[PDB]
Amino acid sequence: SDEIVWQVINQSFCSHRIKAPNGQNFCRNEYNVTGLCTRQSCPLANSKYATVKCDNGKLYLYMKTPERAHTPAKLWERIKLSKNYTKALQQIDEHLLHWSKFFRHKCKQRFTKLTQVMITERRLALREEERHYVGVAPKVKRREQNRERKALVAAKIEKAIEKELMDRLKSGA
Amino acid sequence: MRLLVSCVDSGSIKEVLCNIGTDTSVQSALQPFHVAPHLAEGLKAYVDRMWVISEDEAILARNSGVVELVKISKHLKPKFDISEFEITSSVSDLFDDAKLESLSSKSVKRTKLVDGFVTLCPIKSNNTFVAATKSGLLHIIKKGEDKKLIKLASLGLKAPVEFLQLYDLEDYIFAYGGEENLIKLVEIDSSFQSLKQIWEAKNVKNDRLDMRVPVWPMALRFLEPSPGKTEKGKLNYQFAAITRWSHLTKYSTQHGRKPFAQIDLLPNREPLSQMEVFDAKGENVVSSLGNFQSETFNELNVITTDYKKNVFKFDGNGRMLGKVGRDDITGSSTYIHVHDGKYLLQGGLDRYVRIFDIKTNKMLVKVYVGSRINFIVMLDDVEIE
Amino acid sequence: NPAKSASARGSYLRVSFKNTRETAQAINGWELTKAQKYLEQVLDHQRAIPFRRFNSSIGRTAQGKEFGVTKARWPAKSVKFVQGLLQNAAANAEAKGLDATKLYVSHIQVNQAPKESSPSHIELVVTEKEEAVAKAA
Amino acid sequence: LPHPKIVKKHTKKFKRHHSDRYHRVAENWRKQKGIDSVVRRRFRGNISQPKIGYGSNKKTKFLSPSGHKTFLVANVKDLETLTMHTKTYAAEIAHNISAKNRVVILARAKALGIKVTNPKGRLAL
Amino acid sequence: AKQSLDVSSDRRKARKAYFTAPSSQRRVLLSAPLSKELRAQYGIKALPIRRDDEVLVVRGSKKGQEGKISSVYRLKFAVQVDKVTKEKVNGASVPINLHPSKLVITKLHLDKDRKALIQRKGGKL
Amino acid sequence: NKLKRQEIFADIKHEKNKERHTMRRKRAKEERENPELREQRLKENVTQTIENTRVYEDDLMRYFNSNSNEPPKIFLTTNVNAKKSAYEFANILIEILPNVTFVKRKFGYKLKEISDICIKRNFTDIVIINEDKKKVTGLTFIHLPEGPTFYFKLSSFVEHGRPTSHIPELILNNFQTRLGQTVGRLFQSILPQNPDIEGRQVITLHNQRDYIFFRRHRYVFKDNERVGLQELGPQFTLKLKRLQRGIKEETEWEHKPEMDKEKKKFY
RNA sequence: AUAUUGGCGAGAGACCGAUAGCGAACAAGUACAGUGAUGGAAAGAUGAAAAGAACUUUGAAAAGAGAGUGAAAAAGUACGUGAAAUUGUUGAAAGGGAAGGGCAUUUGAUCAGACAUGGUGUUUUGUGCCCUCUGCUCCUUGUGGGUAGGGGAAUCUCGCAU
RNA sequence: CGUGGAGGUCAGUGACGAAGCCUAGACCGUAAGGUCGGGUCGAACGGCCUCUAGUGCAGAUCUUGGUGGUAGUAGCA
Repeated sequence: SDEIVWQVINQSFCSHRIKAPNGQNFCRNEYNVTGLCTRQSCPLANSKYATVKCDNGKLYLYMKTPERAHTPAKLWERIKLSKNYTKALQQIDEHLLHWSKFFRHKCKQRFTKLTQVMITERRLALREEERHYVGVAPKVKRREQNRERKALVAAKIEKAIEKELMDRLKSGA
Repeated sequence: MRLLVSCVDSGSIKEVLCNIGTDTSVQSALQPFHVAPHLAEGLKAYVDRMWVISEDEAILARNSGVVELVKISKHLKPKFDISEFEITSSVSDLFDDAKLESLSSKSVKRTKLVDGFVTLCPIKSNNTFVAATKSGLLHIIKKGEDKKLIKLASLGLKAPVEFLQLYDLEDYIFAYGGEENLIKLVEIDSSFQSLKQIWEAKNVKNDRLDMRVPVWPMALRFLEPSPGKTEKGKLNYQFAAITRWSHLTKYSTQHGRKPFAQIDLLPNREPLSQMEVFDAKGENVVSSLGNFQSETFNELNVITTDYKKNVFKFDGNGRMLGKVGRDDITGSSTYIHVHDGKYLLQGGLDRYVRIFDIKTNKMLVKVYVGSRINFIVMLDDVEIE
Repeated sequence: NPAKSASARGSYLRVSFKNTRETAQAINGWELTKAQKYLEQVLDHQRAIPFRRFNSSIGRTAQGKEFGVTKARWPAKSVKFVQGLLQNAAANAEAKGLDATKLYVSHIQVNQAPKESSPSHIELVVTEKEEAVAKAA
Repeated sequence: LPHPKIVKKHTKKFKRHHSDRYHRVAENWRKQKGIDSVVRRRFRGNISQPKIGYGSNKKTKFLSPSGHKTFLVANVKDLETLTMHTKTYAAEIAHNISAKNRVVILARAKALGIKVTNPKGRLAL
Repeated sequence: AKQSLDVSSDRRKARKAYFTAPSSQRRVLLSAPLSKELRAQYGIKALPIRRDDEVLVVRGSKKGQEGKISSVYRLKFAVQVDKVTKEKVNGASVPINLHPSKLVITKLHLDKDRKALIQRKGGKL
Repeated sequence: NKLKRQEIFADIKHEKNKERHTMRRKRAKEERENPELREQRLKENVTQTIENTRVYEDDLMRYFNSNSNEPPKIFLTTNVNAKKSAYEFANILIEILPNVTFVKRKFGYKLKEISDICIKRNFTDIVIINEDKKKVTGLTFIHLPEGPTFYFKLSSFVEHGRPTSHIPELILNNFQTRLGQTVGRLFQSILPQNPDIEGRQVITLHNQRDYIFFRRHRYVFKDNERVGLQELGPQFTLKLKRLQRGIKEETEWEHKPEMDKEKKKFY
């Protein structure tokens, strides 16, 4: 069934749960709406099930009917969602016609957060940051620490200045 | 072998005379027979593009605004024949520095933003040349019967221009582009008085972030025109280009105004330059100019330069083929060339000339010049006893 | 500054640990010449070593009064090792090309060794005392 | 988040009796069991022992100073589960994830809007 | 996988074996491969290596250095190679130990029995 | 075995030390007879240090670097949101570099826009200090038009001189390499070409590996051929990276730990 | 057909991992002890390669100092990691016949402490997955998906940069 | 809550430094403990769902190993 898929995956292993320290669970099934592994939130127990995903910048509304349970390849049934957030919400509400207010809303929600993450462009236009992360490998953090101690020692700056002071102020009098 | 090495910090030409296997970095190894400075015209006037014509005749172009023609003469000094250099005539004042200092209201980065020549190449045995500038100016310079140069016609293009490349596959034309100044096709007249823009490129549809994909084509070559049914209205011109923005792009005009394949060669959109056609077996596949003599894109292979130290090889599908002298080059590379199709002439800012065999990917000659090289040309590869 | 100092280790030394702790500490922070001279004087019983920690049953003498102590002794074998060391350190410095006249035992230190035996490592370190300075208006 | 003011109840560590006197007996809490012991009989002045009343307010539990629940992210897939809970969970990058890998987890979390509890981990400039 | 029952897969029995393998068994254990030109001229992949044969080194610090093998120190499973040498500070040349899987044969040392080895394995001299 | 070995290479290292030292007494005894034979040990038997065994134009001066005709107005700045130590580094640079007008960096102003400002108000150099953690680390020196541009890794830093307001003398040490006398060619420019002799202050830039040290002092003389000096100013080190040629575009050098595999080279 | 802690030879393990496992991974029934029958330990790991530190110097010798090999001697045949007790040195603090603990603060020293920088509503333009002309293709039901060629902003905020 | 091993899983982590060790460092959990930063380090290891056990120490005049005060003391005829 499903009520027999759930209670098996629910306890007795849904090999893609993350136990937060919090206690909270997280179905990492790249398809669910709420990241949390919960009945009527896991795309595995529940048989009617929608979501938004992105692919490129293209945000699709994937839907999973229970007709298609026979045939796991043509399981999801996606739709490009316009890209004016205003029409897009209306776009969404159209398809959700007569589903659980859960999806009906939690999808509107996903849709938003994913859209308000087209704020990568906001990081990538106002980039030009003269910083960039550098890895410190602990080999280097020796060759470049134990070799200075040796340079200093082999330098002996005093005897060098002593030279290039006397040797200066013997030809600049 | 013999080389003409364009210098900048002295502002000159260094003549390189050596063998194959010569190295200025190992003392027990072979030392080059001669290295001589010629025409030390200063840091304010260095040579941008050269052209070799024949045995005792070469034409240059300086960053003062000048285009010089030089007679070469050989004499003796075991048993080696060095060269003397004498300027016959010079065509001066060809830059328009003011057109640049007005356009770049921060385009990317150059505070002084000096104008140079992008090309110095023949047009068609003709005694006729074309010199193009980043300011947009194209100068048609002809060598007179009295061995004295004369400017024929000055023509203008929509600046800035980072390259210009003619078309010599008869089966007059050229294509040009620069920063945010797309690829455009220009047919020119036999009088050289008239230019006409037959075709303009269209940039590709946006990426994931719906931002406009930057257009900044750094170099272009041509490929022999498409086979098949030639459509009326559309022109037949196959030509690949490279951008700063790691796009190796490939346009067939017959297909359409956008390129059929925009391909990111590297991650992060790394800065790229110079589109050098070479063949995998160390053969010649290209014109005297440098366009690829083939009807298909897939036979094409390209050596390119980055702004770090890395000189890459690619195919006509973006698959990375191998770094050239990954070890020995340490500074940036300014100038790469596929001489005879069986040698490479690389020398950037680390101030060494490097001659590379194409087939085994192996350094032949390493010559310290002491100046930042901005150009090299081979003259001969005949050994000295 | 390491460009200013010369060290001289000695290890697995068949000397009473406890005596060394003393003769070391006794000499800690002295101008090398005044230091070396002092170890001659302990050898001749002119001056004695202020024993301070390991000192039970040391017979009180006036020579202790120099320092602030009543108890003090003349230990030969210990000092024999320590001036042996100092002599070495001096010579190290002369290879390093220093001024021996300004020198002083910056850091000396002694800790036990593996073992019944009771052996002991020593590392003294000598340094030029830096002075010499002027200004203008 | 407009989180409640987080009450800590007992901030001192619950040390073990005598874990201070002997070097063998450890700071890890263990109940005393002898019936002649004062600690077990909770005489005045003697150390406070952990009882259930010190238990934290269930609304505020697990909540760090930032008012986020800690959450360990190994790789960039595991991060993107919190795509929906940026206001509630803080991406603790896990300790063994390398340098070369981290710089990539920071790229995404900044973009997604996940507050990483431990940036500048291994990473320099 | 292991189908036969005669062959063990135990790591202990296996290592033991290799580290006690007598000189002649070791002879086989040090098999350089042939370079791509010789794999075509001889129609065979790999041979046990002997003395006065030419070798080109692939892997390691002494990459792309070619030579002519000096001594198959079979005890140490190594091949001292002439010219591929380290310099000790007293000026004395010391021969580096390369290993036959990392070398590759450029030129063979042919003999009657070595010609017969190639003829055994499907070669054509 | 272990305990055989442990009682072998003990006794061997007790045999060898005797044999070694005996050999030096019988050396020293005939050295008192003949000094001439001792001199023949010092021709043959070398110490063989790393310096012994190293593995092997004027128009430039005015166009790329600063010169003795102008005051070099120099623009100091910090990396966006820096803390006390960064400013505690500014004051060190404020003392040591010439007409350094320090500024606070105020977010945005990408870089080319900055150049445009510094062209207008007419600077010679940009010098920009950064902090990763609470420690100063990076140090940039860009020359303002055109732009030969460097970047460094300070290692050391510390804090008994209390320096005068007299202008300090330069000294530079070991720079055969042309990449070297480009960094030599940096500091020559970025520090004053004034020095007044009186006041007797000296800032040094001794390079000995590729680690470039930097110290300040107070020389004083005796007519007996020797010169004393007191430590003054900040302790330091640097290490070159990059060399950009353009204001930031292009490279020229760029340290890769690929070097370091070489044990020699140096630049 | 059955037995089988020995012998000869194999193949195994939800076994042990050097104070374990046979006493014994190693100069182990060895060293050693006992008149004798007997008793019976301890002790694994340098490194990729000895490249085991040449040469100059201090000391009759024991060890040091420069210098060098190595990726690392922060790996020296006292050798992978190197805990704790315990010991020395330095720096800080406290100390009138007891110290450490709990509640609470003060002072001193010290550590943290955003590559945070927008959001919204208008207005120039310029582009595209926008309008519009012409299509090509994957599949299941309308509420579809992917992708070419042209033109055009004088309508259009549909998106995105200025 | 923790430890050794087993099955399963995370297309888990890992020489861009696994484990271990420190740490006048941070967070969590009433606690058993868990997590992270810094330092040292050098080759393998961790969460989750279940299995299994030679599984958790302050003591036993515990067993072995290591080290103190006693002490430079009694003592060396």
